[PDB]
Amino acid sequence: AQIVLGQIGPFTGPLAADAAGLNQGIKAYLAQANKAGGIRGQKLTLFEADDRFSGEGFAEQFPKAMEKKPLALISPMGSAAIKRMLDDKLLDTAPVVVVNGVPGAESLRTPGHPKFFHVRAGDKQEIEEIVSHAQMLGMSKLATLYQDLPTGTSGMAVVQEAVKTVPGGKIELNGVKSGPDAAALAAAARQIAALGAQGVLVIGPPPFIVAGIAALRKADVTQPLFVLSYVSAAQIVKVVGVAGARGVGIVQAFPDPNDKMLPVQREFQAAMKEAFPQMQEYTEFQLEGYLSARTVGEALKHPKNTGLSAANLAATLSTMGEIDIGGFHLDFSKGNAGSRYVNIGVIGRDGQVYY
Repeated sequence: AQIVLGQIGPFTGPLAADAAGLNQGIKAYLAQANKAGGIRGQKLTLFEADDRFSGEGFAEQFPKAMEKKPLALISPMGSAAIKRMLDDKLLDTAPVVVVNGVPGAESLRTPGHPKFFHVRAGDKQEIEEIVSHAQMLGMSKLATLYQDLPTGTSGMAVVQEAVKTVPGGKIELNGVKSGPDAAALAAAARQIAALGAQGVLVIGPPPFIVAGIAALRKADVTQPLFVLSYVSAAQIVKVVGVAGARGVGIVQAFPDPNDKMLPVQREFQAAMKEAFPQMQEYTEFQLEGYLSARTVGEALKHPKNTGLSAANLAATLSTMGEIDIGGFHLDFSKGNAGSRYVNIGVIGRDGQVYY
């Protein structure tokens, strides 16, 4: 017998590279887990299904995935997909747990679903942290560039609430909505350039963040730009160079995938060398996939756990209390959001992220 896990992800379309990154991290953990004898006498296996970055694609793949009797679906990715999962109430009678979701939009997390567990900190806490940070940089005027998508609008509403309740005092906030196309972004960037803002938040799916940064730099917005946990510094440098990337702050939901400070960083890196030896550098999505899968592994191996069903897994996640995964802590005792870790990195003049 085997322990089946599933990943439904946007493997084709504009998030293909990031979905591949999550998948790499998940496989890296599973291989490490299997080398260590799997769990309770059983090997871990992963099946994959492509939702094509659409709600329709997710709706189509979900029952096909459920036919394989997975214990867990690991880190679905895509606003439309997760929204469809919640709107269609797919989880209400499905014997499965969903571990992690990207993005951590407040609208997907609240109310969320009792079978839907979150490993990354939410967009709301990341945005509150960004607004606090902006104040410590002496900023009194902030602009936000956001994609015209439900989760983007959710982000924008969160920014508005964060700014009106930051304890340092009044910040003037302007929010500029944009379509995802190059022409729309150039126009949005020109508007932002005219505002005299001291910093700019960019909110949206990963390709929108990269495109938005490039558009802002091209519009001569040289001010600090801030982004949430959805892009790597490498992706930013690829497009705008070290010149354009320096000064971008990235809010991280996990320890840096390329630093070696914590046991979990070293274990992740060891798992990646084994599974993908050609890889010279890692991303946050690889680490997210690794930690999402490892959360399932640690719950199933936990002394409290008594079996290998979805019900066992859910029972254990909610009752095991705080666990320490090599320095990264998770606790689902108080609710389904397991992490409050948020750490802002800034891309330095040398192209490296500093914390």
